[PDB]
Amino acid sequence: MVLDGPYQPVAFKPPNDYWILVNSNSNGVVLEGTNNTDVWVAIISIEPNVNSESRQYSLFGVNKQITVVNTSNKWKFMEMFRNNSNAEFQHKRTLTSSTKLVGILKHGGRLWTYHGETPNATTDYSTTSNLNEISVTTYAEFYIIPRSQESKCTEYINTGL
Repeated sequence: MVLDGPYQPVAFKPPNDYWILVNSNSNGVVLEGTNNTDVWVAIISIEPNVNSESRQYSLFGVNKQITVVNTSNKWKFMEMFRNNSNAEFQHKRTLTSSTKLVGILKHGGRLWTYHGETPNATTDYSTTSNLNEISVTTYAEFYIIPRSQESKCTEYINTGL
């Protein structure tokens, strides 16, 4: 395998057609992304064996209380989303993972993430009218993988580095 990185946590405007593959370790905000017009996405990490409860998270500089549950032996990554700066976030998608790897991609007018349960997690999208202005802040080391090698990214998501 050949893998581009690791890059340190930073705020940046990812180029189109590169997966950002974040190697998360601790249980808070893994990454968040916004164009400040119609996309706000944040992926939050919950450790295994967590009964339903409220937890605090800083999303885009504002503190939010979010109810979480994870009675799995895997880690759970909740994809929180809103398309309007005045709305509250919604739990849009879930990725349940034993590898603790998370991805985000700008491509084809859409924003892509992984969801499902490893080893069978697959990509899904959010729409936007302003893809290019989406910048991403990662809170852990990450790699970049061209979209032409997405099958490898998917493999990493599902079975690890």
